[PDB]
Amino acid sequence: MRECISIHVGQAGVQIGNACWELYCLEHGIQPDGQMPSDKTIGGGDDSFNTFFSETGAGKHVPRAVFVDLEPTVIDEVRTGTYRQLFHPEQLITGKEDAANNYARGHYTIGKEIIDLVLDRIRKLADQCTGLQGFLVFHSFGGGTGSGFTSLLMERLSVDYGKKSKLEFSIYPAPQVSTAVVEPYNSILTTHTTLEHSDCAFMVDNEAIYDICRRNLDIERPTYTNLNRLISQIVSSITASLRFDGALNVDLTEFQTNLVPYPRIHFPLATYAPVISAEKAYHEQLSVAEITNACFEPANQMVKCDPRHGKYMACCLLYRGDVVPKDVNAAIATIKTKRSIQFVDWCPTGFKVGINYQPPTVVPGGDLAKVQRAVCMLSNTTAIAEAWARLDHKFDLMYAKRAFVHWYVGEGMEEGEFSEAREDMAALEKDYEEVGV
Amino acid sequence: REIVHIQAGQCGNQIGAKFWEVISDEHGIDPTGSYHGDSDLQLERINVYYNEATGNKYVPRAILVDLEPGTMDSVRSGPFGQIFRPDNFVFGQSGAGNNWAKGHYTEGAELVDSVLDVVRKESESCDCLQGFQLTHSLGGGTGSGMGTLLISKIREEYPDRIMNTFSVMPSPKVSDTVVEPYNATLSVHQLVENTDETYCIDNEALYDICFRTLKLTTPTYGDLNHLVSATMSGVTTCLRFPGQLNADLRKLAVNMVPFPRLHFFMPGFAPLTSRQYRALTVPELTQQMFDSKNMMAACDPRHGRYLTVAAIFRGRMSMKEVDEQMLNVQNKNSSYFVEWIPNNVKTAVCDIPPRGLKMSATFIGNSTAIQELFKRISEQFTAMFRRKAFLHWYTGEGMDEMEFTEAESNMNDLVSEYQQYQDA
Amino acid sequence: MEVIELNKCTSGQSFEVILKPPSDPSLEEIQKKLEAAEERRKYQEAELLKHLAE
Amino acid sequence: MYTFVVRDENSSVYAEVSRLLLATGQWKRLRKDNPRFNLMLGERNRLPFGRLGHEPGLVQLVNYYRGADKLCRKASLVKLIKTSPELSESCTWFPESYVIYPTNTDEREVFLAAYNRRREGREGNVWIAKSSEGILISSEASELLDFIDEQGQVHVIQKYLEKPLLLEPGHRKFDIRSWVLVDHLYNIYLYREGVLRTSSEPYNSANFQDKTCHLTNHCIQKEYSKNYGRYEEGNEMFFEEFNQYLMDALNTTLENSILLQIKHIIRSCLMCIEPAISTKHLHYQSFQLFGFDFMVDEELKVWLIEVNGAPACAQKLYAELCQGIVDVAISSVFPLATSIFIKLHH
Ligand SMILES: Nc1nc2c(ncn2[C@@H]2O[C@H](COP(=O)(O)OP(=O)(O)OP(=O)(O)O)[C@@H](O)[C@H]2O)c(=O)[nH]1
Ligand SMILES: Nc1nc2c(ncn2[C@@H]2O[C@H](COP(=O)(O)OP(=O)(O)O)[C@@H](O)[C@H]2O)c(=O)[nH]1
Ligand SMILES: COc1ccc(N(C)c2nc(Cl)nc3ccc(F)cc23)cc1
Ligand SMILES: [Ca+2]
Ligand SMILES: [Cl-]
Ligand SMILES: [Mg+2]
Ligand SMILES: [Mg+2]
Repeated sequence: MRECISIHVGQAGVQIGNACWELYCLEHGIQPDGQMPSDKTIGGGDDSFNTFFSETGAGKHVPRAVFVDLEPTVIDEVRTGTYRQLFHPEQLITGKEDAANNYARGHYTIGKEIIDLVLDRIRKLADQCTGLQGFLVFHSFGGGTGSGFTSLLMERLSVDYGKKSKLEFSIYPAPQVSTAVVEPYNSILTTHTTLEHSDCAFMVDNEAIYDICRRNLDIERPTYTNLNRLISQIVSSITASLRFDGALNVDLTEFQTNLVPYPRIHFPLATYAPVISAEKAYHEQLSVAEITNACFEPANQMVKCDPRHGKYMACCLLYRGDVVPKDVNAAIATIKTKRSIQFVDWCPTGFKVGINYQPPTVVPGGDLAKVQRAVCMLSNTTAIAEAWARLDHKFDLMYAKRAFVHWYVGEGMEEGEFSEAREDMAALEKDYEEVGV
Repeated sequence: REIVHIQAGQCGNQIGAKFWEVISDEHGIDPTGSYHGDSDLQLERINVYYNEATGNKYVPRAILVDLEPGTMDSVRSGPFGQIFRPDNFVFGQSGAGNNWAKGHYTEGAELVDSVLDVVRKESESCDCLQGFQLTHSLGGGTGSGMGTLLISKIREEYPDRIMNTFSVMPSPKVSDTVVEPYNATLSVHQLVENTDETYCIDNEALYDICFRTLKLTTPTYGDLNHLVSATMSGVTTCLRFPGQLNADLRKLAVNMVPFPRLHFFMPGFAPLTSRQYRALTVPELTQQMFDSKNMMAACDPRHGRYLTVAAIFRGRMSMKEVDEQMLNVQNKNSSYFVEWIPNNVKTAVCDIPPRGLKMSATFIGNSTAIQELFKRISEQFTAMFRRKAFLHWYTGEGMDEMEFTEAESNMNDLVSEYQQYQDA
Repeated sequence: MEVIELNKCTSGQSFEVILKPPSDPSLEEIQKKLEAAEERRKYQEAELLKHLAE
Repeated sequence: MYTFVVRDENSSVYAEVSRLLLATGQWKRLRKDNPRFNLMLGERNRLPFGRLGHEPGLVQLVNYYRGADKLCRKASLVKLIKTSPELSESCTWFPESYVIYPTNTDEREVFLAAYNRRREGREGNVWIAKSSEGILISSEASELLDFIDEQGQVHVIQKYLEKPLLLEPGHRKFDIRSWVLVDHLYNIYLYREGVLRTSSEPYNSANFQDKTCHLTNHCIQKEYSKNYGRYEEGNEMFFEEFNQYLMDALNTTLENSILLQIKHIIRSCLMCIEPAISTKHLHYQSFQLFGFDFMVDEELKVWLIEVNGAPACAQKLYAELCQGIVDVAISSVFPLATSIFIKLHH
């Protein structure tokens, strides 16, 4: 048993971490004070859930988690909310003023003055780890903290923990719920500085979550709470293999092994089904075939793009609920005949399948209905490069006028970092094009 | 987090007093500073503008500055007069005679240090001061001259905080003296260099609104300031009220100001109110907010393009409808929004409406059409300056014609810079 | 279409299905970067204060 | 009031569509990079499909199907027909074809196996070669491949149709251009008006180095042909005259002898790629106008030769067709304040 430390950075990181850890606690039967009755090994263990929770002598199960924001208001709500007892104070770290939606203010100015405190607190968790395998880092692309402080932190983690795996859950920027006009700048900057420090990144585009909430949850104007319960469902689906008995994706190195052949193209697309409103009176429960088939509708992707005009490098199917292999194989067999699924020549056409028989846990009073079976597909398609194109385009429009650049330069950043980052992204986009056309 | 507020001169103090009346009412605080509202949205961020004092009292974080005491006294005697701490009243005795130089170079200099003393005292009682907002006119002497002196002193002592101003611009339609263009052109030269964000409150636009649409035949300064305080409560609601967007002075700078100098904002407001019964629909609110007739800087927005826009809707209403209508405005007029700043229009919603309205909308545009305002001032300036008229009031206080020439040039540069991006 | 590495347990099972065969900088450099930017920042502040002193 | 954006100024058909849209007073044109468009008449090359459908509050629509190039470039279409079960190598309306790469996968070693059986069986062994100006029709392979390698792009070579149907008077060749519009619902609409691009030079089965009586391109015929326009204005015979000729000379209708096969071919091709390109559940929508090029043999059997993804119309038919594109492709999606298309379904 090998431990996992989750790091939540900025507003989007912290609020999503709240949602995930609430889910986790529901799933493992951990109460809000941190007590798990089914845990007969009191005070310790090397169980599967222990990769995410440590135990105290008093039978308290405590998330291997650090929350870090450069201003206090959001983590203060953790400190005073339902799961206050769950987290030990030293793990909730706040600053005095945020990064003002400014990557360079989070990376350089305010980052430099809190990076060492954060690393010390992270070391205090690592030191409680018999065999730490690495880090799950949650953050937005668009926030000033979310981008700038996160990239600084990733650089340092690579130095203080060089053999350890680092995974990203990254919120991609969408106008409908965005908070700043400079989010493309920050997105590109943080992607470029973090690219070589991340082994596998799951990008979630707020545009997709927003439309999924509207279409399938009949939520007219989704909030962050709606978005985050849905995203936490997806995240839980992705991590369940680190927290439960199984043979698929059991350590972080296996995510890279199974999902990232070329190290630079490490952005797997996540597709999730079914998403059913709790207010649906009569729901006909969907079959393995129906939900597996939904895995290939763009409208269920965490990022809107068209995998038909790309190539696959890998594909993993994670089921939860009443699923057995032969039904999965049947579903796949018919899907292959009816759908455009092209793998790259140097890769097998196939699917690694993971099934956990416990169906998804849903937040009592939430928006999602309980269901008998659900699936998250993780596929490394080149089609996700569409999302980089969009982003890079929005950058190129602004940067051609050097609009807003003075705010970055005034923080100590040099104009050249902009064009450097953009050049890296042009590389990335070309790598995708060459792998997939 | 904390904002320090400074009101300087006759206009500065009259509008500042009205601002504190209005937002004190919005946050449930009474003229004695004792909270008496019902809800708790009213207090979440009450410290951004108020210090807490003994006995659960709330005391505005506000310094009152003038070179003559007539207006300041009028404030103390006025409605909310006793809510301000008396130590924050800083005044001289000789006035400034509508003379920028007296405010900036001679009389002002004599008083500015003690104002900075009060500033320092307020700021060291701050946990994380984010910066300052100043209210002042630009056509008089104390507000324009001493206020810009204050601004560059504050910038020296606090170079890493935000300087924001509400700056009332002079109009011959509402005019105290002929030297107002001189006073204004000097001040804009200061503003362009030492503020992060300025709300251009045009006394012309205020007059035209009171007259052409509020059907007031003889607008007073009261009728003008009611518009001003509506606008001020509007543009500061995302600062003092907890919402989804946790806003402050610096984020507003970062997102509104693509280039440092072009930081002069056109504010607007709807529904336009005089000192009614029909509820406005969200499509109506949205169409009015964008109407040239609802904007406090007499500029035709169709004569330029919007660089950035930020809009605030106050009231209980449909977020969905607001989203649809804002998108409709942009998609049906995209010509007037620069294409090289994607998604340059942001919207915020506050459940709490202003006093006496179930719904309302406040507009903050960084338009290149603002150049019209400065062109207006520059013309008036030149008309006099080319005959060196009325200059002796200024050279008598030590100033050189050269300084006038410099300030004129910097404003004409500001106009050219706006014209640069109107055609990009 | 063949089904391999089937592993199974009381919580669930996993397996693979094939359909067709195949056709960092140091801590030193980092604090150097952070300090260079602090230097550009301090310099711009000093230009600002010197101008204000004029 | 709807907005659109023009990114291919060199398109005659969509230039006419721009004019028609503006003259409704319900469509206003934006600058080519303004992303707040409802409609996009995209560029022919590297159209940015990845940037469509991400503009909240805008239903967006484009005049091209991403992926349709597989049908509309010669090597691609040969690959698609041979490998797609719906069409198969046993396809009875596509000529034997092979994909050959220059000297500088390839199919010339599979070509030769068939060509030499054609030469030994003493069958007509004429073959034509082309890619997507530079055409060679020959009787022996070592001229074909020798020519392919002097150029430097992938080529297809395919069994030349040695017994075409010849129009009299004149004893001349022709091809049939059909215009097909696929809408965002994937309705396949054949335009009622097709055109016969004829040759003006009697069909000389002797030396295949003269291309004037073997290739039916409107360009080569105006410049290098003797009597361009002797029989029909601009070397273009429309459908009424051709149906009359079939009735008089051959005792059949155009519908019976030929059109049934053309509707069958069109539907088969489009239905084949529909899963790869459909935008039924996509965040943006597509329509597209295609030009299917057909050749009839002397037995009244229809053959498909090229599908063109960006065709021009015939000057007589521009008005009616472009108006139809607006009616069924654009106003279907963006309503304003006896059809000229046959819908293909079976
Ligand atoms: N999906 C989701 N997105 C969020 C959430 N909170 C913020 N965002 C997105 O994150 C982006 C803004 O980044 P933030 O995390 O809020 O900013 P930050 O990291 O806190 O950095 P600062 O600039 O210092 O405030 C916008 O695109 C938001 O839509 C959230 O709770 N859920
Ligand atoms: N909008 C508005 N403008 C004012 C008010 N009082 C003065 N002004 C304008 O301010 C300018 C005169 O400056 P003033 O503030 O009286 O002089 P100061 O006290 O020396 O700074 C003229 O343009 C006046 O029209 C007021 O209450 N409201
Ligand atoms: C152009 O994009 C932006 C992005 C963010 C902002 N922020 C920081 C705001 N700040 C303040 Cl004080 N009030 C606002 C009122 C409405 C609104 F929508 C935003 C703001 C403004 C414009
Ligand atoms: Ca235990
Ligand atoms: Cl290590
Ligand atoms: Mg924040
Ligand atoms: Mg006065």
